[PDB]
Amino acid sequence: LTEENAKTFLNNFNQEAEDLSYQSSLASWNYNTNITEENAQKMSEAAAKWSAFYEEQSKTAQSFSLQEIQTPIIKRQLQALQQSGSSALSADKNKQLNTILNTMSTIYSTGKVCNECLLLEPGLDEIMATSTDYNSRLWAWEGWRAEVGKQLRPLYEEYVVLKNEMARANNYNDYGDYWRGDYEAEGADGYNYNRNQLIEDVERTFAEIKPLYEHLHAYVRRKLMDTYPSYISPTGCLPAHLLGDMWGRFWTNLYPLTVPFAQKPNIDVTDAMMNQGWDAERIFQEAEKFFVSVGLPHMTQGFWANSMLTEPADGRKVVCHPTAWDLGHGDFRIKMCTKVTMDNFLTAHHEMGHIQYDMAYARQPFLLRNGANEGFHEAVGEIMSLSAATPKHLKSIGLLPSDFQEDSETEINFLLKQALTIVGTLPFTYMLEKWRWMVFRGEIPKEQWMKKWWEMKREIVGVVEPLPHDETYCDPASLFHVSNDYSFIRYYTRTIYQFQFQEALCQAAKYNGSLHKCDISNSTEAGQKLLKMLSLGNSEPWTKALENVVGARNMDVKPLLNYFQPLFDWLKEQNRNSFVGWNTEWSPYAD
Amino acid sequence: SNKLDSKVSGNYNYLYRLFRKSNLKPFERDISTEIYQAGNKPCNGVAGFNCYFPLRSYSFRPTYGVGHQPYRVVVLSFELLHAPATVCGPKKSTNLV
Ligand SMILES: *[C@@H]1O[C@H](CO)[C@@H](O)[C@H](O)[C@H]1NC(C)=O
Ligand SMILES: *[C@@H]1O[C@H](CO)[C@@H](O)[C@H](O)[C@H]1NC(C)=O
Ligand SMILES: [Zn+2]
Repeated sequence: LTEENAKTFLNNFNQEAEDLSYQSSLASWNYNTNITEENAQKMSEAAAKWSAFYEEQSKTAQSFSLQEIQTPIIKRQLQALQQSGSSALSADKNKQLNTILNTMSTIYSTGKVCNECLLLEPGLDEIMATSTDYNSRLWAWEGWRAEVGKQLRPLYEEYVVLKNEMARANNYNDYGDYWRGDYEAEGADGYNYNRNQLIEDVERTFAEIKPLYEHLHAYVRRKLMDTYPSYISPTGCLPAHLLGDMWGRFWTNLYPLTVPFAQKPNIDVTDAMMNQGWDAERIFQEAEKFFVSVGLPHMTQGFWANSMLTEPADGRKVVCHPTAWDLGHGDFRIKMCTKVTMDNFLTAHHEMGHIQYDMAYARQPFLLRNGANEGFHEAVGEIMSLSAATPKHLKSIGLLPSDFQEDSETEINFLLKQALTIVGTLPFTYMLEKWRWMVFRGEIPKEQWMKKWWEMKREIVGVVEPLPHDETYCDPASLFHVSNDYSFIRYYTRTIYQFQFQEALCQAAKYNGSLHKCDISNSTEAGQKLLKMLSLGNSEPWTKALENVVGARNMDVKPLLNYFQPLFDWLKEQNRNSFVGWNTEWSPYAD
Repeated sequence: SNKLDSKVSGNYNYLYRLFRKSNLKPFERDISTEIYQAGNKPCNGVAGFNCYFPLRSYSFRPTYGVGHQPYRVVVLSFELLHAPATVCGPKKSTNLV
């Protein structure tokens, strides 16, 4: 019986992965720290063999079966072994696909928007924050999508049909089913999940949050009329050029124009740390004591001596990208473009938070070298990042004095920009989910692909374009996550997973106060439950990964209203002097 | 002692063994080159699929963790056979008045 010989090939593939794949991660560790012209060559020589040796085990993967496995430990250990990919077809059309993705990337990297001619640099978001005139910014707005929408239209959907051909070879419906059907669960009678039920599973999650959203969408109609009176409909929709972002997923730049009380803005950390002397080397030491005082194990000693935390000032070419590196087997390393700012402080617990999840599957082999699925990897990195803005930790660290008492409205301010960063982003991202869940199937015809993405934008989001365009536009393809090989549903799945993780954040440390002001520290008995859910990893299915957390095995976004329980009862007496509803015929360009 | 016996170019000279079908009783050795037998299969004599030859090697790196480090293990063993004892330990202190 070859059940233990099939087990033998698993750790035989890892021993040729602790020296082949671990140096290829170490070579990629070397490159984004040190950019030379010969460092990319052994990067490309290792990363190609990283795929090709994984293609070498894909030739012998289809010699064995999948239903001859009884025990559940190898049931998920072997499904990642037989993942072939798109290797069954020849080089007639797969080799042409990468020649489409490079010319779609050169126009997005070396793109110029001018007749004031600037790159896709952070300055792209700089005119959207400070400048308020439309006539100096109209040519930068329409000429933005005049050089992208006509360009990337006849090259995008030839990239999708190639994965829709290979989806049924992997027993998937489409390429969205490679993104949405990755939550497999097999086992007993209550363990079996089939793929096509997440479409209904995502509908009623926002049905309980839509009364929160229209309570917040009528919140912003009162004061932006004082800055643009002749553009915005009174009791309806909104134009497309006043969103704080070119797609309206970053509602952070507009926050000085949507602040609750102008008498006191939010508290930053750049004024008082210049006095006590706590530079960039200091709070990361208190960030490690924030990670080990909650029951989680200590950091390695090589994390203190062999790591590069601070920007090297030796003429070094650094990418300045905050990214967590999973090397594995105790080679726990980090790089971050470190300064003292608040946006760096919220992500200070993000990529550093990933290493405490990388030690959760440090016992786990190379085939399962991620979280329990693709969704819980980014959620636990952010479960401590949204709690890093807790004000009771900021008073106790010694930045504000003790006589500064926090009012009832002091919590309301930063939870609004918290609502505009994720909760305001869900009506933009959830329609983008049913964008690709219906254009990939084919119920909507060839030459009506422009208006249906806009029809989803007038009805659900309430955003109308102010200039008339033709059908050949690809404004939903204007994101480089959407255009290239990236999953965007992991951005929305990151929300609704850590929305329920903040529920188990309450009963672990025996919390009773307001849930948005949570601080898990000053408690060591919380950690005896935190080592229960992270020890299972990807070896157990995702239907068991929710049971040890909360006790319920269903999607519930009722803890989101428990996360903002002082914000809902406050919002009722604000915007009741308006009529709720939607008008899907208003347009600004009706000349 | 990873500070002294390793370099960045690859210290894979120390080899090891992961598995075999039988169970070695202690106090013997084997440098036998034996073929894996999964079932209804003959012996070919060369490597390939389902001919998993157990010549392996570790992945010694100087930065390779703090718990996944090389531990030079010396297991020192003491034997008696109801004989007059030869190996004596460290004796008592010697003083004279
Ligand atoms: C980058 O170069 C510097 C100077 O040569 C060196 O100290 C550092 O270790 C290099 N980075 C890596 C990851 O080896
Ligand atoms: C945790 O303990 C520290 C030190 O005793 C104290 O400064 C801090 O206020 C405590 N936190 C809470 C929430 O009581
Ligand atoms: Zn994230």
